[PDB]
Amino acid sequence: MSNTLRPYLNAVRSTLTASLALEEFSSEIVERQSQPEVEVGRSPEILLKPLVVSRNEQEQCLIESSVNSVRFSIRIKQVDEIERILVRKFMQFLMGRAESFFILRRKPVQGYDISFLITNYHTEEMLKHKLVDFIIEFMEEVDAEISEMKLFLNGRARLVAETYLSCF
Amino acid sequence: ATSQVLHILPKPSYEHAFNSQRTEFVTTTATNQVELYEQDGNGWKHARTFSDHDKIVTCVDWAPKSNRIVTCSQDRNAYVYEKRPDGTWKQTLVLLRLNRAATFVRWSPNEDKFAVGSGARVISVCYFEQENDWWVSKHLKRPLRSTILSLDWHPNNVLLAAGCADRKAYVLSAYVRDVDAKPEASVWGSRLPFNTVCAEYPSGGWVHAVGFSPSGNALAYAGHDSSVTIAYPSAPEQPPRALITVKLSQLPLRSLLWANESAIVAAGYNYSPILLQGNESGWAHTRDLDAGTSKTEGPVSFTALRSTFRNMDLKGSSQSISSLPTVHQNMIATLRPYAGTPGNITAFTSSGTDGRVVLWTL
Amino acid sequence: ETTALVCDNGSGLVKAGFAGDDAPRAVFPSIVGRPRHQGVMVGMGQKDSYVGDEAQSKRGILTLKYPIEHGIITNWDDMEKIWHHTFYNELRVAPEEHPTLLTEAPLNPKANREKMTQIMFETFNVPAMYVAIQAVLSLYASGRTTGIVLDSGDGVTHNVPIYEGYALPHAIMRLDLAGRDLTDYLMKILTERGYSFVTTAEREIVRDIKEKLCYVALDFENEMATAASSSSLEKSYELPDGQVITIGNERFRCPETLFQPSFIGMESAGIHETTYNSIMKCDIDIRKDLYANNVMSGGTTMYPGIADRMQKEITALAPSTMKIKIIAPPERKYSVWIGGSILASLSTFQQMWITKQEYDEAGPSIVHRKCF
Amino acid sequence: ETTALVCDNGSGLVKAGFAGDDAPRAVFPSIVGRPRHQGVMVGMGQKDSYVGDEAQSKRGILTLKYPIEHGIITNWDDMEKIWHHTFYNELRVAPEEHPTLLTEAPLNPKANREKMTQIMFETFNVPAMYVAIQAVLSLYASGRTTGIVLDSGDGVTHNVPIYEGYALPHAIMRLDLAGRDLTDYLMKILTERGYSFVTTAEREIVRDIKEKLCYVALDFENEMATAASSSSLEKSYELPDGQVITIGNERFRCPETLFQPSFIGMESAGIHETTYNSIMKCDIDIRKDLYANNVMSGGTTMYPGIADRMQKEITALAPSTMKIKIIAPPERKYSVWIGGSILASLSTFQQMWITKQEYDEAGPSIVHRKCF
Amino acid sequence: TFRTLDVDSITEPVLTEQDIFPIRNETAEQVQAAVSQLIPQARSAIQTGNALQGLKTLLSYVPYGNDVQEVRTQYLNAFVDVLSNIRAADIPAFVKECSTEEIDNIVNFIYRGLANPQAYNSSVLLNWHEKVVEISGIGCIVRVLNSRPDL
Amino acid sequence: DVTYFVQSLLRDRNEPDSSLKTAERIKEECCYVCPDIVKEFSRFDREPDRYLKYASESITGHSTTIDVGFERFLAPEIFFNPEIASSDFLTPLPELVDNVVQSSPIDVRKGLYKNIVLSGGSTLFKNFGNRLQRDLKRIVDERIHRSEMLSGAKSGGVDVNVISHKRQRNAVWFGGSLLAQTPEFGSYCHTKADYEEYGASIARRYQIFGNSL
Ligand SMILES: Nc1ncnc2c1ncn2[C@@H]1O[C@H](COP(=O)(O)OP(=O)(O)O)[C@@H](O)[C@H]1O
Ligand SMILES: Nc1ncnc2c1ncn2[C@@H]1O[C@H](COP(=O)(O)OP(=O)(O)O)[C@@H](O)[C@H]1O
Ligand SMILES: [Mg+2]
Ligand SMILES: [Mg+2]
Repeated sequence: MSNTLRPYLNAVRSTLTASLALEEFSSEIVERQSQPEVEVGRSPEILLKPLVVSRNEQEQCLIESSVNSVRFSIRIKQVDEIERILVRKFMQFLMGRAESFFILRRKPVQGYDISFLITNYHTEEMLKHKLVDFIIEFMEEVDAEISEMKLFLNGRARLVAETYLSCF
Repeated sequence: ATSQVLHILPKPSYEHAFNSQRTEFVTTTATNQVELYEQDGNGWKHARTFSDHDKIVTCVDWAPKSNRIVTCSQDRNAYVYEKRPDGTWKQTLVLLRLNRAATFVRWSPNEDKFAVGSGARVISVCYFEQENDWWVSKHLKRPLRSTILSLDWHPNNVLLAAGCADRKAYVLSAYVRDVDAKPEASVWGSRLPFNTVCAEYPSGGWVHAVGFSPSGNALAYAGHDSSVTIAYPSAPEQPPRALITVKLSQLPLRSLLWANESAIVAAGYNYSPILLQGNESGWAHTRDLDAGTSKTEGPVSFTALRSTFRNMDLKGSSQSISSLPTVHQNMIATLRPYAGTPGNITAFTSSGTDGRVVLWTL
Repeated sequence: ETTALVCDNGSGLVKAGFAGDDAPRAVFPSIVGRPRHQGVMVGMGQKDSYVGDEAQSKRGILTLKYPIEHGIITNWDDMEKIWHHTFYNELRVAPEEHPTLLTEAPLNPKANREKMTQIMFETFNVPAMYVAIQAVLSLYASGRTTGIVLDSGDGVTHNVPIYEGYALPHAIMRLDLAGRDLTDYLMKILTERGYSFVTTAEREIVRDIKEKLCYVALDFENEMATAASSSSLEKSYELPDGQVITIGNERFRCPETLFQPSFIGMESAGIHETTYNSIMKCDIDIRKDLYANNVMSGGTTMYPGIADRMQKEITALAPSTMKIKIIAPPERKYSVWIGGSILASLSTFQQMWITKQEYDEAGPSIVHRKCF
Repeated sequence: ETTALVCDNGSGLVKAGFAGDDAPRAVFPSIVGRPRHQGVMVGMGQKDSYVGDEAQSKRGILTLKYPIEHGIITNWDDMEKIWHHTFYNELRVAPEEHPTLLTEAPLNPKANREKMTQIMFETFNVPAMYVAIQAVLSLYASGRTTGIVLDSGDGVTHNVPIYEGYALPHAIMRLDLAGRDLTDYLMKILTERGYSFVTTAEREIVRDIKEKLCYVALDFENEMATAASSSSLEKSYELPDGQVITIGNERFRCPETLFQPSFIGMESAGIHETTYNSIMKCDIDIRKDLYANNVMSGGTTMYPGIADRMQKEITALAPSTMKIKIIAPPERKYSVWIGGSILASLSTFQQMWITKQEYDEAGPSIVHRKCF
Repeated sequence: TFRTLDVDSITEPVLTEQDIFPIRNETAEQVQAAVSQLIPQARSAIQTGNALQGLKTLLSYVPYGNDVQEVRTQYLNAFVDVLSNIRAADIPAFVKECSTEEIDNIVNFIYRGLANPQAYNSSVLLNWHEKVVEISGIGCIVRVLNSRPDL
Repeated sequence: DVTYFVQSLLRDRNEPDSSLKTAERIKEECCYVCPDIVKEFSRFDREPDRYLKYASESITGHSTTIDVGFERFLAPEIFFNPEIASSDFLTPLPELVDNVVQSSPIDVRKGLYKNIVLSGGSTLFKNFGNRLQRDLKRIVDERIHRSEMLSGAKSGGVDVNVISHKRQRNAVWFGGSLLAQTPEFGSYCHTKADYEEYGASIARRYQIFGNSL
C-alpha cells in the first residue's frame, strides 16, 4: 500500500494535479457543440503531449490531457495468472457501473485495464482536490483487494474439499 | 490585502460586469440564462434573467458610459441590451455571421464598437449605423490561425490585442472609417489600415489573456505554461526592445489586469491573484495577495447531527469535507477594475467556477 | 430527497411529521371519545366520535378511552380511526404517496406488529413502512453509537443496551410501570388529601396537574422529613372549575414510584436498579462504556430533577472507580421522533423498506422477516 | 535488494519487521475474531472480521479464535488473514518485492512447514523465503555458539542443545505445556475464590492478570506455608468492569505448573527435569559446557525469579563438581526476532535462500531438504 | 456506403505540429556531432567520481527533432546512467543551484526516461522527480505538459 | 398486474384469506372474459348462480371458503380496458393492435389481419380471443365503411381470424425447440472463439427492433 509506494504514488499525484487545469471549450469543427477533446483528437493545437508514469515494467500511468478533458489509464500488477483473472473480472465490474462514478470509462484503452476520463464538468461542479485522493486510494486498495480475494479463493477451496471428503 | 465575498452564486460564473455607478452587476452561469443582481442592504439579491439565447452563454460585458450590456454565447449570436425608460431592457440581435461558437467580447473604450472573438478562425467587429439602425460585422482573418481565447482594446481605440490559441500573441488594428477618426502615430505604428498585422509574439502555450499597459505602449500576455511575458514595442517591423518573461511555480494563469503603469495583477488555476512589480529592466513576482498558506460545551443542532449521520452512512470518515485554505474553491475566471482613476486602481473584482465574486482591496 | 412520513404512535401522544423536519409538526393525544348523553339537541352536525384535540376540548361530555394499553394495541378499530385522522385531518397527505416509519416497544407481542403492518398495507395502501425500536431511535437522536438507552413513555419503560453498532438482545429489560400508572397513583393519593377525581375527564385534569406540579426529589427520606414544615414545598394549582388545589408531599411522592415500584404493589426493581441490572447482564468489557453513556428518553423523564437522582443512585450501586455520566438533552421529549426522522433520510435506508409488492407476495410475516 | 522481511509468527504473539533493525515495527496478538450479534445500527462500516489489535480492542462484542494451537497452525484461513494483515495493514510493503524469513518450532509436523512454504510462494508470491528454528535464532541473538536453549512461549516449550556450530537433533526435547495452558490453569484456580471467567474476553483478562501479577517462588512448600499466614502476600487487580479482585497463593501456584506438570493432570517432567534429561542425552564431553550455558528465551520466561529457581533445581540435579550458570537477557522476549534479523543480515546467508525459480522446479518438498 | 469514406481530411488541411512550434534551424549532422562530442565527456566525468559536473555539462545542450531518434536515444541512455550514478544526499543542493530552464530540461528528460522502464531503473527517476517537484514546484510539470512533442 | 387487481378486490371485500396464491388459483378456475361491464353487472345482479365460494385451505384454515364475486369478469377486462390497472397506459388492446397493423407497410396488412397468433399463459382466458376478434373486426369494418361512404363504392373487405392452438401456454418454448432442430441453427450461434476474439460486447447490437447506427 503506502510505506511502499511513496515515489510512484507521489509522482502520479503531482502529474494528475498539474494536468487538471481544464477549461470550457467548444468544438472547432462542429458548431454549437462541445466534446471531450482528448477522446476525439481532431484539433492537435489544444492537445498537450501524452505523459507516462511508471514504477516497474508492469505498472504504467498514461496521462493524456487536453483543453477540457483528461484521460488517465493505469496498469496494475498481475504477478501470477490468478491475479490476472481476478484483476480482469474485478476491473470489469468496476467499469460496469461507471454511471454512478462520473470519472470512469465503460471500456479501457487497449493494453490497459482501466481508463478514467475527467471531463470539464466534473471539475466544474465536483470539487477536484479529492478526485486525485480517490485515484491514489484506489491504486493501492486494488492490489489489497486482489490479495484478499485470492485468500478467499484458497479458503473456500479448503472448505469445499473438507466438506466433500469428510462424508465418506 | 483584504478581500470581501460579495455573493455566493449557486452555479459557476465565467464572467461578471458592473455598471458605471457600481450599483448592479450582471453575471453569466453554466446554462443559457444570464443573471442580474442588485444590492439588498449589505448584500445582493436577484434582479432578473435573460433567456434570449439558446446555448451556453460564454461572455458578457457592460458598457459603463452608455450603460449597455452585450452578450455573446455558444449559439453563434450576439445580443445587445439597453434599458428602457420604464426600467426594463430591450434585446437586440447582432448578426455576427460566425461559423462556430463565440468565446469572448469586449467594448471599445469609446463604446462605439465591440469586437467578438470566435472559434470560427475569425474575429467579428461590430459598430452601429444610425442611418439603418443596424449592426454589421467585419471578419479579421488574415494573420489568425487558431481559436481566440481573449481580447484587449487599446486607449487609442484602434489597436486590438487578440490572444489566440496557437501559442502566438496577436495585435491588430481595428480602425474603421465612418466611426473612428484617424489615430495618432504610435510606437506600435502609424499607418493603420483595417486588418493589418501590427505585431506577432510567441509563447509557451495557449495565450489565455492579453493586456495593454495603462500608458498604452506595452503588451502583457500569459501562456498555458504559467509564464507571463511583458512586451515592450520599439517600432513597426522592428523587434521589441525587451521581451521580459517571468516564469512561476504555480498553475497556469488565466486573466491579466494592469494595476497601474508598472504593475500587473493576474490570476489563474492557482485560485489566487498575483502582482508583478518592475520596469523595462525586468519583472518578478512580488506577493501572494491571497494570504498564501493561511490554512484558515455546546449543543449540536439537528441539521449538524443529521449531516454527521449522513456522512457516516454514505462514508467511512464523517469528517470535515474540504476546509480549503484559499478563498476561492475552483479556477478563477477574470479580473476587472472596480474603482479608481485610470492607472490608479485599489479595488478589483473577480469570479470563479465556485461562483464566488470576491472583491480584492489592494 | 424521498420524503417519508414519520408516525410515532406513542401510548399517550401521536407525534407525526415528514422525514427530515427539525421537529414533528403533528402532536396530539391518542384519545377517542364518544359522547355519553342522550343529546336531545338537534342540528350542528354532532359527530359520533371525536379524536385528538377535538376530543380533549369536548372531554366535558365525552367518554375518553385510550386505544393502547401499555404499548399493546387493544382497540384496533379505534387505532385505525386515529391513523386515518393523522394521515388526513392533521398532516393532509395521501398515505399512498409517502412511506411511513413506525415504532414499537421491545418484547412486544408479535401479533401486534403483524396486525400493524397488515392494516397499514391493506387499508391505507402505503408504499412501504418500517417498524423500528424506540431505544434505537433515541440513540440516533442522541448522536452517539454506544450506551444503554432508558426509554420511559406513557405506556411502558424499557432499556436496550447498545454497544458500538451491536445491540445485545438478552439484556433488554422491560418494566410496565410508566406515566399512566404514575397518573393513577396520583389520582389515588389525591383522595387522601380530600379532592376526588373519578372519570376520564378528571384523569386528564390530574395528568395536567402532574404535567407542571411534580418533580423527583434528590433525596426521599430527608424531603419527606422536611415536608413536615410545609413552607416551600406546596403551591396551589387552579383547577378548571375555579377552586384551587393545594398539594404538598404529593408533588414528589407520585414520581417516587418509579424508583420504588412497591408503592403501587409491584415486586419489581426501580428504574435506577434495573438500569444497573441491564448493564451487568452485558459483557464485562462494554460495561465501562455503558456507564458513561446513559441516554434518558421518553416523556416521563421530563420531571425536573430526575437526572440528578438517577445519577446518584447509579453511582451508589456501581463500583466507585469509573464515572457515571447521564445524558438529559433538553429536547428529549421528542427524541424518538428525532431519531426516526434522522434515520428515514439516509441513503442506505431505502433498501431496508418493506415494498408493497414484497408484502403482497410474502404475506404479513415479512415484517418479522425484515424489520427485526 | 535493500532489506529483507522477517516475521515471527508465534502462537500467541507475532513479531514482524525488517532485517537488521533492533525494534519490532509491528507486534499484535495473533487473534482473529468474528462478531456474535445483530447490529441494528445503520452504517458503522460493518467489517466481517477484525484481526490483531482491532480485535483486541473490540473484544467486547467479538469471539476470538487463535489460529495457531500448540505451535501447529489449525486455521489456515486465519493464518492467511494474519499474514495479509502483517503484509498490508501494518508493515504495508508489497510481498512480491521482499524476501521473507519465517520461524517454526522444532518437531512440528512436516505438513505445517510444507503448507506454509507453499502459501508464501504461491498466494503471496514472495521472491524468496526461509524457515528457521527458534533455538538457533536464540543463539544467534545471544552471540553465543554453544549452549542448550530453553524456549518457552505461548504455544510450546522446547529444548535444543547446540554445541559449537553443531546441533544434536536426537537430544531435542519438546514439551506441550506453555503460556496458554498456564492461563487456562489460572482461570481454573481463580474459580475457587469466587471469580469466574468464561468467555474469550475473560480469557484475555486472565492473561493480563498473569502478565501483571504472576511470579515464580523459590521453595514451593515454604511459600505455601508463608501464604497460610496470608498477611503480606496478597495483591489486588482492577478489572475493566471496575470491580477489584484479590489474588493469593494462586498468584505463584500457576507458574509452578511448569516445574510440576501434574498440576494440570499431565504425566511429564518439569521444565528443569526435561532440560537435565536433554543435556544428559548428549555426549559426555559437551555436558561440561552445556551446563555453563543455559539460555532462557521466549515470553513465558519473563516471570520474576524463574531463572533463580531453575538454576537452583538444575544445580541440585547436576553433580556439584561442575558449576551451573543460567543466562537471560532483559530483552529475551524478542530474542527469537533478534537472532532471525542477525541471520537474515549476513552475507554468507545470501546463498541459503530458496528462490521462486528454485521452488517451482522441485515442488514444496524442497523446504525439507534445504531449510532443515 | 457513402457515410464512410470521409473527405474532411483533405479539403481542409488541419494544422500540423510544425505550424505550432518553431522549426529546428540546426541540421541533423550538426546536432548528431554535438551529441557525440558531449556524451563521452559525461561518461568520463562519471568515471572520475564527479557525476554532478558531468550532469551539468550534459545539461548545457539538449537535442530534439523527429529525424534524430537514434542519437536522442543514446543521449537519453547517457543521461539516465549519469543521473543514476549520483549520490542521493547531494540532490537538494544541485536542484537549488540551477536555473528554471535547466530544471525544465532535467524534469522533461527524467519523465521521458520514466516512459521506458523495461530498460531503465525507475526508482532513481521517481526519487529525483519527487525531490525536484518538492523543491522547485509544480511549474516544472506545467512546462512538461506544454513542451514540444519531439523533446 | 391483474393478479394484484384481483388481490385488491379480495382485499376490499374483507375475505378471510387474501393470499396471492389464492388470487392465482381464483384466476386458474374462476375468471372469464365478458362482452361489456355494465351488462355483465346487470346479469350478475339478476343471475344468482354466478356467486361461487372457492375453498381456500391456506395453511390451517380448513373449509374457509372464499366468496368470489364481480372479480370473475372485472379482472380479464383490464386487457380490453387498460385504464383500470394504471394511468401509465390508456389504449385498449384491440385499438393498439389496430395501430400496430396500420403502421405496417400497406402490402402486408392483409397477412397481418388474416393470421393472429396468441401466446403466453395469460391468453388462456375463456372468450378472450372471441372478444378480441370481435373488437378488431368492428373497428376495421368501421374504417372500411367510412372510406366507402366517403368514396361511394363497395369492396370485398378484409377478414380477421384470431388463431388459438394446442400449445398456447408454452408456444415460445415449443417454437424454440422446433427451431433449434434445424441444421442451420448451429451456424447462427455465437461461438466461443468469436467472444474471446471480439470481446464481451459481441452481442450488444440490437437487431430485431430498430436499425443500428
Ligand atoms: N414536562 C413533563 N412533566 C411531567 N410529565 C410529563 C411531561 N411531559 C410529558 N409527561 C408525561 O409523559 C407522557 C407522554 O409520554 P410520550 O412521550 O407520549 O411517550 P409515548 O410517545 O411512548 O407514548 C404523558 O402521559 C405525561 O404524563
Ligand atoms: N512479563 C510476562 N510475564 C508473564 N507472562 C508473559 C510475560 N510476557 C509474555 N508472557 C506470556 O508469554 C506469551 C508470549 O508468547 P510468545 O513468546 O510471543 O510466543 P512465540 O514465542 O511463539 O512468539 C504470552 O501469551 C503471555 O501469556
Ligand atoms: Mg415512547
Ligand atoms: Mg515462539
